[PDB]
Amino acid sequence: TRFASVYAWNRKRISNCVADYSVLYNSASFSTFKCYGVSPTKLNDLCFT
Amino acid sequence: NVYADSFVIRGDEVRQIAPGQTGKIADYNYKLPDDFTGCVIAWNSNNLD
Ligand SMILES: CCCCC/C=C\C/C=C\CCCCCCCC(=O)O
Repeated sequence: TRFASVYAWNRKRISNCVADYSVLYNSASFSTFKCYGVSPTKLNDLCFT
Repeated sequence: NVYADSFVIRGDEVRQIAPGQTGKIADYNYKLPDDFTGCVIAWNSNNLD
């Protein structure tokens, strides 16, 4: 509902779940989306630490 | 061997028209090859559509 300020930004941990971003295809559209150490087309076959 | 392909999408999905992209349009609607040779053109059409 409400986000944090840039100078006092927030940080929360994600663990013990399944990353399936297809559920965002009908609710949210993103103007910017860039990844750095991995390819966007390989995210479905990986695990994250 | 020249071909010209045309369609209409929304504004923030224009970034998905690239060889190695993921998302709603790059997955189920229109995909480009990795060894692509060509040019990609877009422009706003809020007056017409
Ligand atoms: C808050 C949950 C975090 C998700 C779990 C962590 C990493 C999963 C791997 C990559 C992040 C998915 C990006 C989702 C946005 C892309 C949507 C799109 O395709 O346009």
